[PDB]
Amino acid sequence: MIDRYKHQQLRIGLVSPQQISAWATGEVTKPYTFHYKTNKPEKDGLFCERIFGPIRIRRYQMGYIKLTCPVTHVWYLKRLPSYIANLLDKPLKELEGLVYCDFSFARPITKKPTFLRLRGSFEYEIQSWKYSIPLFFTTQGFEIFRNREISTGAGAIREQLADLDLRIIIENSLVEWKQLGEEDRKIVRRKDFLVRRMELAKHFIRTNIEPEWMVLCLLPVLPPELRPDINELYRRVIYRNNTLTDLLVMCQEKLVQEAVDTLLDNGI
Amino acid sequence: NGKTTTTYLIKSLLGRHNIYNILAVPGRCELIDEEQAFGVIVDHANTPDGLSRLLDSVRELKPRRIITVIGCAGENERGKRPVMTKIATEKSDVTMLTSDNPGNEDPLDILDDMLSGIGWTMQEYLKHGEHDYYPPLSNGHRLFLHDVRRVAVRCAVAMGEEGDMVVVAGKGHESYQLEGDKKEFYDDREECREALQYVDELHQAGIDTSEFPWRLPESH
Amino acid sequence: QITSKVLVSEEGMSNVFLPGELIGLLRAERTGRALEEAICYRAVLLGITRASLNTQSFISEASFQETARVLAKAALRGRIDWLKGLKENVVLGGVIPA
Amino acid sequence: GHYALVTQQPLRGRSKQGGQRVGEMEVWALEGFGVAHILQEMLTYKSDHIRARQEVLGTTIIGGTIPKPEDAPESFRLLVRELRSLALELNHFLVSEKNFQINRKEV
Amino acid sequence: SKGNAQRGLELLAAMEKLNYDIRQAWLILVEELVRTNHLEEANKVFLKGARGGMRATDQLYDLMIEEDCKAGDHSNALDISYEMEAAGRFATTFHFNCLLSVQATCGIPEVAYATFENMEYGEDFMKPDTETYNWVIQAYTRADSYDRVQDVAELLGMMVEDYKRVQPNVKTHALLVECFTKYCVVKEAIRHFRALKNFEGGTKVLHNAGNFEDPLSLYLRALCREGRIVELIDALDAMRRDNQPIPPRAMIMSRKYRTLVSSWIEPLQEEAELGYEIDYLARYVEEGGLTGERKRWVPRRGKTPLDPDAAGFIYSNPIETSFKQRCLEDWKVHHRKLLRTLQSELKEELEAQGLPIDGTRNVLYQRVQKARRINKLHEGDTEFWKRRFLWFPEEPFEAFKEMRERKVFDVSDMYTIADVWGWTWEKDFKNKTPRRWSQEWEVELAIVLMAKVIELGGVPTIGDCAVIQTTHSLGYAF
RNA sequence: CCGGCGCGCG
Repeated sequence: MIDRYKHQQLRIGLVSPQQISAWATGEVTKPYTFHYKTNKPEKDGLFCERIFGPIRIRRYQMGYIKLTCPVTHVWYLKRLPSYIANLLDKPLKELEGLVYCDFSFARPITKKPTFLRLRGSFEYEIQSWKYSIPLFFTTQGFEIFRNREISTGAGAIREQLADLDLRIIIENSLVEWKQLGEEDRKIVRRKDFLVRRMELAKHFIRTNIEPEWMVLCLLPVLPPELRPDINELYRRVIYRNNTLTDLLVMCQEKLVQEAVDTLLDNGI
Repeated sequence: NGKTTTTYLIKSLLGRHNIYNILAVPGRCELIDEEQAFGVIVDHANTPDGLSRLLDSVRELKPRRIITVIGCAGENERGKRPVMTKIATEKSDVTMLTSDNPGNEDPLDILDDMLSGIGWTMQEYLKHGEHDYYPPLSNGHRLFLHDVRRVAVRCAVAMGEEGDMVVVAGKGHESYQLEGDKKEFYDDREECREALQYVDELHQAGIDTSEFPWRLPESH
Repeated sequence: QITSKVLVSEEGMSNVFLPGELIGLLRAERTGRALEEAICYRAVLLGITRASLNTQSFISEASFQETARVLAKAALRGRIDWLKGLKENVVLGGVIPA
Repeated sequence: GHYALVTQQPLRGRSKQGGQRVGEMEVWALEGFGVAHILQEMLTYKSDHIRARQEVLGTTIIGGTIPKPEDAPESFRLLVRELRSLALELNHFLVSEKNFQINRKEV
Repeated sequence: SKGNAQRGLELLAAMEKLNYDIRQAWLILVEELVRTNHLEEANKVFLKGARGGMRATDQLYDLMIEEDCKAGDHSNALDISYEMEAAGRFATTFHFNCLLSVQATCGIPEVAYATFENMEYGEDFMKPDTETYNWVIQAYTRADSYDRVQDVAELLGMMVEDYKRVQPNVKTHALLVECFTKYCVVKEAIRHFRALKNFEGGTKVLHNAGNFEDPLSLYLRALCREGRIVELIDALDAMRRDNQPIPPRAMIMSRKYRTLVSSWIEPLQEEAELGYEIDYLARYVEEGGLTGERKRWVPRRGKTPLDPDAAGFIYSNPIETSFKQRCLEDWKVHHRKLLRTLQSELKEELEAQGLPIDGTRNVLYQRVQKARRINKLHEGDTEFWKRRFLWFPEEPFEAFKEMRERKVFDVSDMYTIADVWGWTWEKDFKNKTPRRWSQEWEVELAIVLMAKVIELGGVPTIGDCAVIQTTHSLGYAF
């Protein structure tokens, strides 16, 4: 007897901004849901007929929200243990402060040259960096090279994730694990963190997932017929994102991130 | 040789090469003076022979230390990229590195082609940058590098010292920048003027800008 | 199902297994006879809840408990479910393989 | 009759002329019996398969044999969109046992 | 004979209309169509006949399956096998191996594993043989994505447990060496390469004619990177006896223009003196800097290796380890094993630096304040363990006797891959005190390796010899 | 044709 072979599979995976655009292509730009008088779908709104379809396709057609600033995914930062913190190898407190407080990260990227001795996450603002360096380096060129030595928020996280060398991560983790072994509570927990980090970095190499997708550049929008509460949270994202692009300031950047976190996962 | 220099003087200088021009200037060793303890000149030499000639000419003017800024274009002159950086390293103490006109070609690859003449690459240089330490050359010289000419020449101007000298080359009297396909407007003389204008505050603000990385006061 | 897994010991470093990894008992013994690459393991007793969260299907775990935790961990590594179980095909509305 | 707007499943309640729920405990009993085709009836084209609900209404009136749905019910498509809203993509693939060609099911 | 399948079908229909038995004519037509090389029409006619209730001979079934699988047509072969099993002839290991020959190249190991599971837990005539294990292993080691080292290891264990009925061949060891090389399990690759050496061809099979990235070159590179120079020399002898020239991938040239000849001595990733300045202009010109074909060593965003040497491995090549370091590591691991079986005040600041002068008074203070400016074993011996082996009681030996009496475990279950596959040489590479590294040993090994690489067709560079009369024999000059 | 609160039946 030859078995009647059936090879069927389904796979989840972290999505890319390009695939989000391919889903939408179709961007929701206005927070208006419906007309107060005519009870018609507002154009470019959460229920736009052009974006989603005539009033079957409205159950499946997706949209997206073009966020001015990248926002981290709450599942991959705030859930314990943090995946972003483990892959970046930093304590959760400093990452949360970088995302939620007025903290700036020194040396966020490596694959481009720098010229400063700024390391770590300096909580206080650098006095020289406020006036001295920008006033000597003017504005246009300074902003051109600005996002290479000091940055803040989820943009710094995305920059750190994008330029990560996973193989170097695996090798450093393995050598540190060997050093720890060749030498008793967190002498083991540090080892367990190291084992968890190489297994996390190994999975990225063999898959098509990118660790920078853990910070969102676009926000997919649920089809309208599935949300005839969720609508209110979608307006807030547009409410605070459209405010942010009008400015272009740090406080509004945090407000957009909190709107996405509440929409994605509250009570966390 | 010196046709531009001769015509301007006839219609109306540093080194012994310009002395014969007087006996018989925009983009030809245009001195940039802002009451500093050094000098800044601009030359159009984008060729190894002319660059070598001028770099030899600087030595005869008795400079205490030699600092040079060099670059190369993209999609062209691919067969002689490392020679300028080789001669600059063998003729100058601390040499800044950048591009001349990257064009469509990515400037990072050309800047890698710079270090090929010394036994380095962008990978090794950037690993040096991560460890915030740059061991000197074989002949005791120093090497620093930056992708964009802007901050590179700003730091070079900030590194003008007493009896010292800084060369920025590759552009000359041309006042355009070639990135991708758009010819951006960029003047080396005016940018050097601006850098010389406001050099004081960067050094007096507690920042030891003497070398990469700068020893910031609160960064240790 | 309670007594079908072993725990890779904290000192077992290899490219086949990592320390703390939960592997099947039969697989562990088979690799023991074939490799001598520090295949160190100890028998572990799993409860009916912990065992149900270490299955070969992420749909079965997501529909059992901690849906957000299961889906977040799985979606990071592109996990593939081959729908060999009864509950997986119930979710899809297809015919169960029984 | 009438179905829910989102889940597209039959309504709940006698006053609303709704249907009876086949809970997970009822699904276990059917799996214990091995009646895999009774279970699929009450999972796809008696609950939420919009396309297959309409054809069952037509075939039974003419008595011309009911075929297998082969597509996904609206409850699974509803879950896929929700997972898309969390930046997660869930794709269903069929691998042919003949020529090993991967077929992406519409979901 | 002419390939006129439709004419043959019309003649068969005419035969049927004339109340004739068309089975013999159908068989003759199918066989003729196969012989004349019309496999498509032969398959169509055979499938028409089989679906019509007609039964073919065993020879015709086997011919159809084998030809279809040789042509890469898995669909027709699977259909014909299903029809043959419907007609009353069950599939054996031959038909299953024919089917597996095509599934192993589909890029999805699960198809081949489903077929293997069908074979393994079936009847006696469907049981897997060496070819089946080879097909499934090849399917798993050449997967498109995800790791499969665990699957291959478990499959190898299952094959080992089937020793009384199955034994390996050259392809088994070649596939295992390739798998354990791509995943950087180097010691297992060395074991299986030792097993593979005894087969003629051997490393030639592992070479795979350069296809599949040329795993033989990967084996040589993995041996070189970890400083397993004795094993590298043994591999070189293996290819020399097999008349296998060292491929260019194995002879890849390092960052500092070095190769496997000089990469494990105390100058690591550095050049030698060479007696003169290095011609960097020549290096730039010869590397393709004239036509834009150079390889720029700048890091880039993406999960791809910048180093061309890492191409082929699953998670990049093994890290560079000198032969001096590898010998010291082997000395330490042996002695860690030996210890295991046995049990069964300002001057203090000077130690943090190089102690420059100092000693009398105030020199220590000035230096401490100015220092801030810079800121017997029996492994593998199954017989010994079998001898030692001879409510479950808490006493370990009483417990062992209990599992012997309750048939939980017995000495008949104590065997490894070594003692069931006839690996008699394995006991000569274990339970031995490792040789201490020495400069004389390293230089003699370097000379031997250089000679063996030269005689194999691989030319070492001038920088390789500079690290070390043979230097000038290659055409060089200091 | 949406959710909360209260009261019930097996």
